[PDB]
Order: sequence, then C-alpha cells, then structure tokens
Amino acid sequence: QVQLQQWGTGLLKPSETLSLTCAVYGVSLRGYYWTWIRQSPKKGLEWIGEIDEIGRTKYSQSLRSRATLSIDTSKKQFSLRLTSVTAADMATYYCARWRLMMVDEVTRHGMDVWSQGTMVTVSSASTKGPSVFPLAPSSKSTSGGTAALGCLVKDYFPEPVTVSWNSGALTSGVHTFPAVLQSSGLYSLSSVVTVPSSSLGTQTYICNVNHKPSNTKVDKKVEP
Amino acid sequence: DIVMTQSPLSLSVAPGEAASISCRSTQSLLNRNGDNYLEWYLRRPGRSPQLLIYLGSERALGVPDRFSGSGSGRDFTLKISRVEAQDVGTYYCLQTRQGAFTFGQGTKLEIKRTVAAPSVFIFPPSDSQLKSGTASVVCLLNNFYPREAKVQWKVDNALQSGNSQESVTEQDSKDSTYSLSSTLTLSKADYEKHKVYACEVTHQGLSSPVTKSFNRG
Repeated sequence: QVQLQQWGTGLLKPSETLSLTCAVYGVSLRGYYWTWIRQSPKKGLEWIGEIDEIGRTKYSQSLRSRATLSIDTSKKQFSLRLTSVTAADMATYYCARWRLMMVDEVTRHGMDVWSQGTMVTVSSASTKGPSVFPLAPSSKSTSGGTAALGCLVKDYFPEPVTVSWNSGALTSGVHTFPAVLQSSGLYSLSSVVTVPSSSLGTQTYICNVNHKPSNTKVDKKVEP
Repeated sequence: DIVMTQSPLSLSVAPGEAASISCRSTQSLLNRNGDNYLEWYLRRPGRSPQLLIYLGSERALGVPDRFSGSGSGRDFTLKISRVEAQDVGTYYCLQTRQGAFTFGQGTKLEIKRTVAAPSVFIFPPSDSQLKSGTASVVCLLNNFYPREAKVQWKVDNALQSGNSQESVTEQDSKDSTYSLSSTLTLSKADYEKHKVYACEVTHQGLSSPVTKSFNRG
C-alpha cells in the first residue's frame, strides 16, 4: 500500500535541465535509501544515484557532474536534477525505495517499491495535441460472435498517451498497441477492444484519450 | 566498472518446463559472511521493475516458490522450476557490491504455447479523417502465436510499400498471445483515386494467406 508518485519534465530541449520528483505516500522516508533508476535502449537499465534521509548521496561517476539529488523528509518527496540533457538522457525514469538491514554492515534487501515511470524526451519539437478518430465495427470488423472496434490516436508529441474505454469500466479485450513514430516526427497509436457482436448498437462504447503534455482529453464515440 | 553479462538473451519455454537465466560479473560479489551482492528484477510487459531475488538466494515477499536464485562468486543462475503465463517479461541481474550499481543485459522470457491463428479485422478510414485531408486504413491481427507474421497492403491488387507502420503488443500474461496493428496512411485525394483496399495476412497457423477488404474509395 506504499505508493511512489513521479512527476516533472516530460519534454526537454537539448542542454536544458531535467526535474523529476517522487512523492511517497504510506511510509516516512526515514529508514530507507531512495534511488532513481532510468531505462533506455541506449543505456539499458542504469543506476543514477541514491539518497539518504540525512541528505547523504551516492552518484554514478558519469552522471555525478550534472546530477543533484535532493530530499525533504517533511514533505516526503525527493527529487533528481539532470543538467545539460543530451540525446542519451532521453529515457524512462523510475524512483525506487531501497530496503536495508544492518548487521555490522548496511546490507541491501532489494528495491521493494518502484514508481509508475515518467518518460523524458529530449527534443526541440513543439508539443502537438493528438487527433482521435473512431475505428468502427462493420461486417469487416465483426468475426462471428467477436466484434472489433477501435480508437486511433493519430498525431501527437511527446509520447505519453493514456487510453481507457467506457471511463475505465471496459478492460475486457482492451488492447492498446505500442505507438509508432511517423516520418513527420509525431506519434501514432491505436487502441482496440473485442466485444460480443450482440453488444453493438445496444451498448455505448467510448474511448477516452488523455495527452497530458498537450492538456488534451477527448472522449470519442464508436458507432457501428 | 563492474559489468554484468546474462547468458540467455531470449528464452521461450513451454508452460510447465524449467528456465535457467544465468548471470556473470567481472569481479566477485562475495562478502565476508558468504553472501553475494546480487539481486534479480523482473520487468513485466508494461509495468515497472519488481524484486525477485536479493542477496543471491533470498526470495522477495510475494515471490512464488518457483523463482529461486543460486550461485556464488562470479557466476549466478536464476531458476524458475515451472514457468507460467504470468512470468512473461524481461529479467535483470544487479550488483550492489562496488558502487557502480550496474544491471545486466536483460533476458526476455516467452511462453512456448499452442500455435494459434490471427483473427483479422479491417477498419476503413473515419469520416472525420477524410475531412482532415488524410485517410488511414487499419488492419488488426488479434491473439495469435508465434509473434512472426506478415501483413502486406494491396490497393487495387497493387502491393503498396512505404505507406504503412505496424505495432505488435507483447505476450499476454494470461493466454500468451500477440496482437498486431498496421495502419496504411495516404492522402484524401489518393484515397479517392483507388477502389479496393485489402490487408493480406500471412501466419504459420493459417493454411494460406487470409485477405480482408473494403471496397469504397
């Protein structure tokens, strides 16, 4: 029931500075070490640094030059700052809580709690809102009892897009495919759901798209 | 400066069989007691990392008995006695000994399940998109295995290349199936020019290529 929530800069232009902050709900920061771990295909899984409740920090040598770990026990939130962001700094970033036990040496019992993840994109492109188009059921979409419909998130920058069906009520058969990056530099994504064909017409299917970088939340109706 | 190299980069195991991901470090992770500073993490499809093994052999909380770490010194082996559908994802080994805190390459676990066939659906473009000046036709391949598939687009029986982008979901943690979405995009005028737009699907589970088509244009 421990929750680690991450927020901060999702889109940076090169040489600007990254801000990411993790708010811990459930436990005090006291008694643990707190680490920022990033994942990218270029860097793989990479340890950035850990922090104490006192304020003591341990950094990776490569990132030591431009990384500043902070903590505020009263507000129960720690932060990582990465300066002079380069194309190698574009990655998914996580905050983790170490579990440690002292038997004459601080032994580490693993990072029990991780965060949701915050994609950080390094690019000069401006934020563009997505276009939502309905993929509708038809004789071609239907296949016996199973019928297929969809929601198309056509053109958006940067990456974070969240799609839910029927305001979260419909998770049965909901497939949200990985986005594709077009030649135009913008992304494209499709989310689909397979329902019984009898449900068409009588039931009301809606797809909720939420692109927070552009502050664009649209609810689109899929009509057969 | 401690490098972690994992032996099997990708592994497909049948449900009920055993998997053995191996890890190796340049320098020994041993301490005075005999404990090793190695931890195993599992990143399921779409989720954040979870902790499996710590201190070489100790299971985390909520980690089933199947997962079992072992090994000492530089070589280490994570063993899963009975792989199940939920075990899908990429696995990592991490050293905590010498302050580089370096992970491993990664290792995808895939469930060797029954050969299945794609349920092919095709979606014509939206009325709103045509008004926007572009036209996108979607083809859907649902719940198939293996991952390998071919989705060719044919407009008026003319194969079209360079106008489509495809995306494949990861293995379903329940039925171990995949799904594919291909989107043919082109101009509004170019969509008025041709008549029939078909999506030809090739898969192992199918006897012959399956084609689906809509004819308005």
